[PDB]
Amino acid sequence: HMQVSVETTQGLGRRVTITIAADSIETAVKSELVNVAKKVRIDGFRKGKVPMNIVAQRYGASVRQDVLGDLMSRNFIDAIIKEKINPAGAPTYVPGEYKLGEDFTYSVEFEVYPEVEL
RNA sequence: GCUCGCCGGAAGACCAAGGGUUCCUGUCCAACGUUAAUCGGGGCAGGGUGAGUCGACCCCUAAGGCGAGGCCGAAAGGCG
Repeated sequence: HMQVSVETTQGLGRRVTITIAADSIETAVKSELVNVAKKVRIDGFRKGKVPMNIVAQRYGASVRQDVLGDLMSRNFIDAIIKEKINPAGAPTYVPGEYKLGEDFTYSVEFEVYPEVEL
């Protein structure tokens, strides 16, 4: 579910907002670390036999902010080729209002493609 | 993995002495291994030795060691 909300500041400029669902983002926090919990070389443990308590209490949630950048542009496969609003390549990437286990709201800024004299 | 061979009062399993991480897991192959090595009792990194009742310490003494005073000896020191 996308729920695109688009407002225009003035003319050529444009702001696009992405609202990913509340329970859909942080349900794969487990699904993004079980492919790296079996790869981390913590001192006192074997190769990939680290219990869930130690890895989660150190950076088990501190790597989701790097996946939050991947989920910042994950919805653009359902926003650029399915909703057809064309930005100017790579716009700004500004994080916005995020709550505790809840919805994600932010906005970008660019200019639209001007017309051509064909 | 399947055959073949060898020891079986030992070439098996433990303990004391002595050694002091050689134990286990991941990784590396320059040097070390009488050859090559991906392997090792090798290099590097992390783990691993849980005791009222097993041993030490402890109580008691043998050979013997030391020995308050003491006797003896130029000094050191000897015997007790």
